[PDB]
Amino acid sequence: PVVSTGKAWCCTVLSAFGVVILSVIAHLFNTNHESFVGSINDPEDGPAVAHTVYLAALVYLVFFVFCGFQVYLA
Amino acid sequence: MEGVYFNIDNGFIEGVVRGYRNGLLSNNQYINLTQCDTLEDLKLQLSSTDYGNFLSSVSSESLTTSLIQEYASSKLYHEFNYIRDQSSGSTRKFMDYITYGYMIDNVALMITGTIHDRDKGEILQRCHPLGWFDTLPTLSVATDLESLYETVLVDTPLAPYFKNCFDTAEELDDMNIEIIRNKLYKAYLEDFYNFVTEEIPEPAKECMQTLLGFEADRRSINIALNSLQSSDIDPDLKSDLLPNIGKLYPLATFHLAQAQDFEGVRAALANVYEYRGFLETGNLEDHFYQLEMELCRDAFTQQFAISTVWAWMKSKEQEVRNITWIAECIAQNQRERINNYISVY
Amino acid sequence: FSFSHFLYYLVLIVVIVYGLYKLFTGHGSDINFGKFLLRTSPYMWANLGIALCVGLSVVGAAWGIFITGSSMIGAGVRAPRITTKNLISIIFCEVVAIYGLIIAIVFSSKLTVATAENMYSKSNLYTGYSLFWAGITVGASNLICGIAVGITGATAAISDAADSALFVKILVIEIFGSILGLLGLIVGLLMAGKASEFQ
Amino acid sequence: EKEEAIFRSAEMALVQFYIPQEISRDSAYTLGQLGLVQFRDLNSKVRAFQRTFVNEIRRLDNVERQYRYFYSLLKKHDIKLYEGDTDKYLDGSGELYVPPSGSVIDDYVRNASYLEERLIQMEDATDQIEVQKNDLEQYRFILQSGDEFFLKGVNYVTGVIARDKVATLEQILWRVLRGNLFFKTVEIEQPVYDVKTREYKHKNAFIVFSHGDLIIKRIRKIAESLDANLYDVDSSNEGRSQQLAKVNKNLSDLYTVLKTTSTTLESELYAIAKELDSWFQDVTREKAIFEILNKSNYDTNRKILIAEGWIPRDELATLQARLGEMIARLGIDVPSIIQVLDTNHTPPTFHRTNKFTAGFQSICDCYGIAQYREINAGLPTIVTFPFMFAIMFGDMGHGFLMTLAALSLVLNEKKINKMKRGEIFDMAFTGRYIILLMGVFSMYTGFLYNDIFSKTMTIFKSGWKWPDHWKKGESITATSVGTYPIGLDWAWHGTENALLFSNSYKMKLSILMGFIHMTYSYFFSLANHLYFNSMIDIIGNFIPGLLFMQGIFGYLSVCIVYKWAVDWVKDGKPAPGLLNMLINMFLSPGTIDDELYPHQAKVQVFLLLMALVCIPWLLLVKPLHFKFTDFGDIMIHQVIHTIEFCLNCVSHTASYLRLWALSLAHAQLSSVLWTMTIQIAFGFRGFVGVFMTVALFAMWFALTCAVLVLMEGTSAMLHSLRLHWVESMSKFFVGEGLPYEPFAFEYKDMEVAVASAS
Repeated sequence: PVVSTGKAWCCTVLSAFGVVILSVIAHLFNTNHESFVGSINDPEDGPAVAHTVYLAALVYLVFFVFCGFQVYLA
Repeated sequence: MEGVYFNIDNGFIEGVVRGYRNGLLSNNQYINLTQCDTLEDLKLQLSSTDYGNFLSSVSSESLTTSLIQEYASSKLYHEFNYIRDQSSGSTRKFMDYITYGYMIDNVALMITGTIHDRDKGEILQRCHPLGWFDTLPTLSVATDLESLYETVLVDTPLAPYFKNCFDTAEELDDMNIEIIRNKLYKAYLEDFYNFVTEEIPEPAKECMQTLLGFEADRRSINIALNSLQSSDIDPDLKSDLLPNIGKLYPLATFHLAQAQDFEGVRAALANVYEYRGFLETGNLEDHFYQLEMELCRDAFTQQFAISTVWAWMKSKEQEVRNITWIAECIAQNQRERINNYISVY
Repeated sequence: FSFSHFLYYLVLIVVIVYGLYKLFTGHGSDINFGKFLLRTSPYMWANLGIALCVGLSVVGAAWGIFITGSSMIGAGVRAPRITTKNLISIIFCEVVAIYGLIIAIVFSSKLTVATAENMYSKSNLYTGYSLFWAGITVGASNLICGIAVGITGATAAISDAADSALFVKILVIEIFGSILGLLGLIVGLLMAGKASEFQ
Repeated sequence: EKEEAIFRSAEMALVQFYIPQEISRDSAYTLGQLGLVQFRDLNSKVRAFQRTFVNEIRRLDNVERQYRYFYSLLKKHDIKLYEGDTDKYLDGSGELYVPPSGSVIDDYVRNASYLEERLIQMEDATDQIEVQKNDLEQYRFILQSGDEFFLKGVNYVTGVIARDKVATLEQILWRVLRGNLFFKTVEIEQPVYDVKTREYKHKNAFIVFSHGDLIIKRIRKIAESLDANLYDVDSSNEGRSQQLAKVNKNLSDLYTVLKTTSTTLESELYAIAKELDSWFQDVTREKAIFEILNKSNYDTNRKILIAEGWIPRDELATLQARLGEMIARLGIDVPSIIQVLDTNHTPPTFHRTNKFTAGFQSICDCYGIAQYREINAGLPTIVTFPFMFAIMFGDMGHGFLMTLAALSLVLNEKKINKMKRGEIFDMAFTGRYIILLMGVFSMYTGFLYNDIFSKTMTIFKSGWKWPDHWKKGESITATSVGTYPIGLDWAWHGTENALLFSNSYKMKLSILMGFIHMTYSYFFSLANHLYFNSMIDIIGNFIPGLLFMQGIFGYLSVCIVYKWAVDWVKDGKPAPGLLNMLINMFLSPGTIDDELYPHQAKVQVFLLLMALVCIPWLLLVKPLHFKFTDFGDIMIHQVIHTIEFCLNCVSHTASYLRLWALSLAHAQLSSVLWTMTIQIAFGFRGFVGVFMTVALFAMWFALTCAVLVLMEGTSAMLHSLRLHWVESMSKFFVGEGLPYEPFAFEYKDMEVAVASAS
């Protein structure tokens, strides 16, 4: 496996905060918010960049369930 | 001024050695040590000082006068080696120059012990662990000087000091080794005075100049008072044993090199103001120890100076002489002269 | 060989020969220090005053802090109870930089934008001169004050490790040494008192 | 019934004990098993070797010396100590057990004395075999070296020397043999454990070829003077075969003698390693009670020891209720062995701390131990210390991470207080309620500063309105259509003058909070002076000190709050600079640049003149009341108190600008970290950008959790600590005191006692 004591927790905590933060960032790019899309030097397309953040939320969910079972071995 | 650039690499050293100074025994603690009955009482009474728990793990009945000064000196030498490991640049050179003066005494002791056919292992003990230099036990071979300097002494830091020493080419007796020791110590004191003058900053510069001047003056007076005894030395052959520094150099070392009897030495010191109260006394070394302690006390008032590292090192060595003198009187029941310790702090 | 002294002597030779050349040629008024002071922009003098004020105050604070702090850590190996007692020796060295903050806060309110005409007038040149020398005065006074209070703080830490009844009597000297920075602050706020902004 | 003693100190009482000699060794355990008496030294000015009960101390610490020798001998043969974890049969409830009685201690003494000589005569006999084992083990290395090592132009010397000294031998033998030497050396890859010294000592072999009789006898002396082990080796290959068959067969024999000699010593150490810890605890408790009777008087005419001790007065009903039980155990009617004595000494302090005030009290006690019945400093510190932290750490997001790092130590207290921590995790665990309150107040403050991970929230309607239309790139402004209810308005976010408005708010906030904190700390001085009946300290120090700083730096706070309440555009008057009138109040009195309130000119002169009559009214009323009832001990102390009270008003009120500074820098680093790490990945639609935002979020989260929460939360915590040690407690905390620390028993843990001795 992995070291599963200092390396499994270090990835499960990072992935647990990776799902929660990127989900609300993708939600605030889905609806126009004037803080995430309000500047002339800023992403334009709106809910198109919510897709590429939502996929990173799913990748972090994959890491979360993959490293959450590896501490469940003991 | 001096405190602006001193504490960049010598502030921790300064604070640690001032804290070492604060553990010097004052006058009441020697009175409490004097009132002790047996030697276990001396152990309990020293446990309440900054020596505390250093004669732990010995015994209650293996406690001897020799063992007390062995452990009390080993504490001092571990403290010196701790300070020297935290130094760099000029302070490291200053402390190596302190070490060379003990290296010279180890050299003379090893060469003297080789002549009298005794064991190398018993000369390697009682041989002052501060001036060590790893190739020292190799001095127990080849009993003339030209086979000592050309094999093992050229690699030592004592090698520049053998310049005025090659006027004999034979084997060595007790007189020739003392001549070699006096010539080495002359070259050492002159080189260390020259290092202090060109490289140490000012409030430590003047303090180390007057301390090394006192050391040179005491060497001169003892060489003059050990040469009127049962020997015959040419007066220009004795002026090569007196160091060229101090406050009795340019006139009184001319007169001490020609003193034929004891009244020629009293006449030579009669002109110098800090002396000539010394040759009518009890002991003669108890004037030098007292004046050295009054010089070392005055060196602790200068606050941004590495002369403190000297002044601690000579004070603590006086302290180990005092305790032994008390421990030689408690273990032998000789309380008549027990209060003749030397205490300034 | 004293190579920096050789640089100093070369600079002095070139200055003396150049000025003597300009005298003997007949053009000694071409070295015109007064016309340099009218054609140089006042924003240069004001921003050098602000920057050197806060930089020199911080340098003096840091110098005094390591002078007192090295001895305070060294005197605490055998007496560790001197640490929290002698913390105000570091507090006196570190309020030197807060005076530099206060001066940079006061003087930066006067950095307004002037117009192309009415630029090198009497008031604007006055404001540049005043802010430059006021910043230098409070910064140099705070450098000197910080180093002096640091030396006295190191000595007080040694004395507190010796005997605890001595720290009350060596603290008096740090109070005398700290009024120097406050006098520097007062003269800095008074030299730039009548100076307007850059209208 | 039992008082609280967290606002002030507990009330103490000095108690005299008349203890008979036949129950003197017995009652010491009773006063040690209840740890609430602090004894005081009645045999002062008596030398330590002249006190009574010193032979018992010598016997018991001889036993402790021998037990430290046993523990040191459990090294070099890795045998674990027993460590009986039943810490219950001695300490716990009931606070009253039975001690070992006389003959058990003597069995300990003569058992430890009998067993030391046993282990010395078994440990020296084992150690003498190793020095004749390593010699033959390294001489076996010489005899297997081939033929080229023993052949190059008796005519050679052979041996093993340390690797430090190979260059020294080769240099010395070059200078002796005049450059005609044939030195040769081969290394040894494993370290050879020596007993003379106690290191590992990489060694290697050497061989030196020379033909002669004086030359061989001098090379031999040079080699053995550098601690080389020299050997005699035959020249023929059959000679090395005979010596390898003769010197070996002795290594295996000596291995058999090395066992069954290092085995009975091993089993004896296994016997000692069990229940060494209980022996150590019993011996140290015996020496602990003999060091308490050592500081009490003893009569000769009557059989009575006399001791004094400090006790909290609410627990005088417990010494009687336990010493009655001790007398009822072994019936001897004794005449009233407790008497409450009146005194004029300084009693100890003793605040009770109950697990939530404990870390805050440990923070305030690092500065000093309070005076007896003084106002405690650790009671206001419960709220002000995590709230001055919060202003410097104003982020809604980072406070969430700090609460989550605090609740993973509070929700499992029982698992952690029965394990070893280790000097960083120990301070993390004992200060967990501090971190909890700091995180919660950081949530509140960052809600008011209106930023979460350097982004705003937008949870109300703004008080600013943009114009109806504009061209793309025009510097428009807002129109101020109302005010915003809670916090900063979210319409200040980008705006290109956010640091122009946002730090005039944050500079005045720091001055107001610092003024209110110092004027709340300063009334504790009045509350102390009104408790200790010190009505000259009110009229001599409090009233001029109050009218000094309220007439200068409280006027500034009234001017800050009043300027916010006036509409300076609807009225048609220019808004004055508060800093300008603050400077011109002292440096140019009388004049006013812009009038703030209609009679401002008379009030400035009155408040300047009032603050200058407080300089003779301080430093002069307090000493003269001493003289007319000067001395130098009062006058010079009062001069220092006056020129230190003044010049700390301005310095202490300017020291609170770090609240503004650390907050501004925290917000600026958290804003630059967002726009440099996670903002880059928002312009990468595609397949590479899904991987790009994962790595960039990982880097962002690692830097915002390591650099931005931890080592800026540590900086912001030690500047709130300074404001309590210096700017708050220089107004009410008088300083030096005496800590409580009663005589109790505790577990001793031998490894913290063997390294602590030598």
